[PDB]
Amino acid sequence: ASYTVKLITPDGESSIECSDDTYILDAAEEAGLDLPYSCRAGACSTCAGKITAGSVDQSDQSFLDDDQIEAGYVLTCVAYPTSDCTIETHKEEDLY
Repeated sequence: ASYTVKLITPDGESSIECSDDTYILDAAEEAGLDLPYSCRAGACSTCAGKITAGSVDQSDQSFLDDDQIEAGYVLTCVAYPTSDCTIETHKEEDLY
């Protein structure tokens, strides 16, 4: 399955295709976007984004708390799309 991922960045929106077995950060990088990351392992907030439509599988995430997850926050470095989705990027600074 190929999903359309609309990335809402501080500098503009860009829609990319992302396979069901590709992490959203990896898809973004292949498409030529420059999204933030550090550990690439689900254990920080550098790569945080926020889902505003659709769904992901981020079962390997181990930084976000349940309230953050229920608000739509996602660790892009470990999140596979499970539908077409819309994700706001560069959201680390919105976390508290």
